[PDB]
Amino acid sequence: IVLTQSPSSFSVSLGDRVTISCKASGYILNRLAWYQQKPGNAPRLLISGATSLETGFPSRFSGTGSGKDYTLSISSLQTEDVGTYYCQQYWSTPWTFGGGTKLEIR
Amino acid sequence: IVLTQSPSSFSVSLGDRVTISCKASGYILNRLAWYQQKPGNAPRLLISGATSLETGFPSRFSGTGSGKDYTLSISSLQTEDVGTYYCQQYWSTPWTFGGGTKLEIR
Amino acid sequence: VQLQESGPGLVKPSQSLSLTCTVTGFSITSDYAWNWIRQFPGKKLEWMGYINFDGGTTYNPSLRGRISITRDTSKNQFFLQLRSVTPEDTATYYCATFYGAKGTLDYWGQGTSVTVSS
Amino acid sequence: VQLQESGPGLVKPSQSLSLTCTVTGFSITSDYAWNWIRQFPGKKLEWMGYINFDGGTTYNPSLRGRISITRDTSKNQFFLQLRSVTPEDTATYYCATFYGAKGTLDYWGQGTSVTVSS
Amino acid sequence: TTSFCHQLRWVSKRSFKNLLGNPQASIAQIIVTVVLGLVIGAIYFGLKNDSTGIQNRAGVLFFLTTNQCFSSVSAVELFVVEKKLFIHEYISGYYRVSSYFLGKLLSDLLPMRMLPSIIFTCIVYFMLGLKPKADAFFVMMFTLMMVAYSASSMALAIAAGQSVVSVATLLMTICFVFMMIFSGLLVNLTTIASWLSWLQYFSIPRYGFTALQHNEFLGQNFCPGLNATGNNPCNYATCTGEEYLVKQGIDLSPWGLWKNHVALACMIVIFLTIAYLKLLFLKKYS
Amino acid sequence: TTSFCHQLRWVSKRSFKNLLGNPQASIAQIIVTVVLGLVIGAIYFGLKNDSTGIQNRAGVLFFLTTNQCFSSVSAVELFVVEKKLFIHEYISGYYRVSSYFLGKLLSDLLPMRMLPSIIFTCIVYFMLGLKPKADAFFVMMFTLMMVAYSASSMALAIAAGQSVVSVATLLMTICFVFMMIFSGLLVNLTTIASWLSWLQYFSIPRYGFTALQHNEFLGQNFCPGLNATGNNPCNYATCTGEEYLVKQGIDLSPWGLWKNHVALACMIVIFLTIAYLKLLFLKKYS
Ligand SMILES: *[C@@H]1O[C@H](CO)[C@@H](O[C@@H]2O[C@H](CO)[C@@H](O)[C@H](O)[C@H]2NC(C)=O)[C@H](O)[C@H]1NC(C)=O
Ligand SMILES: *[C@@H]1O[C@H](CO)[C@@H](O[C@@H]2O[C@H](CO)[C@@H](O)[C@H](O)[C@H]2NC(C)=O)[C@H](O)[C@H]1NC(C)=O
Repeated sequence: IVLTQSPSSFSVSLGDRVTISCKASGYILNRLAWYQQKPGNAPRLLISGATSLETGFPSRFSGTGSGKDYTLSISSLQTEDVGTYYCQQYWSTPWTFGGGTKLEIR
Repeated sequence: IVLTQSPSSFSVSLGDRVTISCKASGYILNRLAWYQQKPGNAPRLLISGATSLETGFPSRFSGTGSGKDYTLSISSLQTEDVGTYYCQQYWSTPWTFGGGTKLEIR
Repeated sequence: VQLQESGPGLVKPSQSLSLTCTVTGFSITSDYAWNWIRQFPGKKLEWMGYINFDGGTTYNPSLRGRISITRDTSKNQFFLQLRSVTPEDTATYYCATFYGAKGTLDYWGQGTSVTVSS
Repeated sequence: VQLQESGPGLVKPSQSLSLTCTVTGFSITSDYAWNWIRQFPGKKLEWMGYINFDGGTTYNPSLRGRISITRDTSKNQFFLQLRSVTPEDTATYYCATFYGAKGTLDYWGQGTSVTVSS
Repeated sequence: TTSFCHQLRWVSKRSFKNLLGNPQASIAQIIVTVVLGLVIGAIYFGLKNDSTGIQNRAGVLFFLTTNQCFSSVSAVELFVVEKKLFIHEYISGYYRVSSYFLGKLLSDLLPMRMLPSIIFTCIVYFMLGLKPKADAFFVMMFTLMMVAYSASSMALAIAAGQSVVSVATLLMTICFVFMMIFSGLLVNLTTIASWLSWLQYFSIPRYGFTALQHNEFLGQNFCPGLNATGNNPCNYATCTGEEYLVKQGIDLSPWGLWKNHVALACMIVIFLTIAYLKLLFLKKYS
Repeated sequence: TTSFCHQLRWVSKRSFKNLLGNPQASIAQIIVTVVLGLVIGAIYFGLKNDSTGIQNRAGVLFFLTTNQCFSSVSAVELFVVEKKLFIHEYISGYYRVSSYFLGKLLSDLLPMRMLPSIIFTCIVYFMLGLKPKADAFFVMMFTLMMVAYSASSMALAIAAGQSVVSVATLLMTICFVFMMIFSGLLVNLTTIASWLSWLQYFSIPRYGFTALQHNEFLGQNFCPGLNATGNNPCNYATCTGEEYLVKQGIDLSPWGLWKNHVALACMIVIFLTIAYLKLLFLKKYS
């Protein structure tokens, strides 16, 4: 199972809603975590189970989608939320991540 | 599956350790909740999974045992902990409870 | 979740009785499985049966042919009717709320005594 | 849980490299499964492999015959050794902690760059 | 003689009356599939949606498909018994070979493979309590039909042109067990190593069993009190019919149901073509 | 004549040499169980402890036991072929009947049922990667032995005293499928309704399969990263080998392993007693 995270870049201004669409190659059935890598850190877990959310996050993050389309949606995109977001299936080993999406500021 | 909660009475003084032994008829494999019925109320959940503990309790309660023997153990038996304690398997429907144990004060 | 059941306080023998547990807080078809539990006069308990969120039902096999549990989704209600009663069935009744992935009957109704009497 | 891995910052090609992720907070044989994840220079990620609590191992099948993960239970350590390296394997490496019943790699090491160079 | 139609109508009339004339092989198989349908109706009666639902629903499906497969082993008999009458009737030239083969296939195979499919579906489909939709009953009906014709087609493809029933019978039994293992139940087809996971596709009960558990798990739900859409701290739970299908490795898209049937009908046409070529190549051997 | 021992040693020498004299039925079955042991070694190679472990480990066990059961169907042959030689050799009085039966059982059944058990265990036990303990390998070894002798004992108990192999063969195949369904895999024996859940006990692969998954699941663990001792908000998870056993309905106590074997040996003695009484009652019929 290869994910396909397209596109790999966005440049959306501050305080906006932005949409990232991870596309699997098979069905992964809500086994899809979003990770939030900063510059120079390890990928911190953001969205588990493709709908929920690990505690310790501003709750502006919303994982939707099923089937094969999955989508992280950020309402009111702040300064801290620029980074690189990696979708990651965990339906079956090996746990391929995505190509990542480097957000940018307008 | 019938539980067998024996004996159905104890008279132990305040601030003590008391032991209740629920005995199943088959294996129930840590699927054994303890409920804590007051006089005149509904059975409130005390111990889930036979080891853990629902939040909102003084943490003086300790569920041990496996196989078929299960045991609620109360260290420093207070005033509030007199009542009737019903073990309850939930390994398979129907979810037979126990006969209950009416504690008493010496 | 907040449950409250209400109905008659009596029924004649060899009839049917109906109770209703109005649920506020979730939807009956949203998440959990929804459950009925009697309690004999004195101590003993007996799980009677649940209708889950998708309308399938499971009944305690001691109570075969005699219990039926129905669902009214708009008012968030679920009903028991107990047919061919007996003064044995004089018991405190409860509606209680079963989580599934925790396995334990987490929330309970406050309770209503039902006395089958001639 | 608090993880920290440490080892060499270089290895010669066609050799082996060893890293060690000292774990404080749990026991390696207590609960979770314990995991190694590389990251290519730039962006791309690649899960390498976990040894779980009972010593069984699972490796990313791209890395066949080349990775081995071992366990030292007393110091709460788990090791990778990567045999027959290549300057492709110049990558940031991570030890990360997999829950199982949540499915997601919940905790991560802070990270050490490993450069295969001649 | 007549070109094509009157001879297959007439020979199909002969062997069709011969099947009506013989109550033994017909009605013996009919009472076996009726009482066997009743026993499977009794054992699995009222399939619950508890934790024990999945391995019970996926049990009976794995029975029925595989049942149909070995219920095709009797179809080894139909071209081997009349073989001397076939070669004697071809050296005299009563018919054309395509008229013979398409005629005899109309006579025995096409009605007799219809009966245990429709009997099984109609008497076990409502005792068991599978999906109350009518089209799902139709997909199960037609699916057991196709897997019966395809296993029977393989039985003809191996069987045709031999004099001994027994060696072909053992050979068909061996290939049906080696197709039994590659159904979804008994190996988890996803985690076969790749150098022999390719031969899944040669297995007929993967097509049958995969369709019968495609149309029947797909709406379901199997953990009471657990909604399990976006399921959280149960992972590993298998609390839908989707998670059992994908975890089993089956295309949840609606084409993934019917490509089983295209693979079926493709195996029917190829296997009957192999038997057809065996008849054209052995018709003058005699 | 000689009392008891010299005649069974001598007749057992005759049929034992007859089995050594015939490489066909021996070595054909030996190469089938070797290459079949290799294929089951290849498909299931290296059984993982993932989520897909359980239905894969419980797959292969359900194969092997059931394999042994129908690998006993050839044992229908051994008392029916020599039946005319049996009645001719009894009307002349070469032997005693208990000496004949215990002799012929030493000749064919006792060595030939030992070989696919020990071959299966030795070549699939380490490809698959079952439990590394030596005694568990011994329990699997002896378990496949006993279920082979018991299914073969039922094949003798039904088979002995008939002239036609085929009707007893179909009858044995029908009773082996009706015992197949009542193994642990295909129905969940706990949730049968009580008025026919009693007949679990007539099934031989429940004894075999229950032992083979008693000694092999019991220490295991099947959800990676989930310790699952006192498991919390996964319920419904089946993340041990215990939970699969109890959820399957098998006595986790160590007596529950061996009562399968006592039930086995009891079925051996009863079934061979039935065949013995058939020989004493049909010996003068002739
Ligand atoms: C399981 O719960 C989910 C919510 O997490 C329900 O899904 C939504 O339910 C609302 C109202 O109940 C609908 O308006 C949405 O269309 C539903 N969304 C989806 C994707 O289904 C769902 O109804 C529950 N399951 C069942 C069987 O009722
Ligand atoms: C699973 O975790 C449990 C603890 O919840 C471990 O069980 C206990 O472990 C302690 C020390 O780790 C021992 O002193 C006890 O004797 C253990 N008790 C039991 C009943 O096992 C257990 O070791 C963990 N599982 C594994 C496979 O290691």
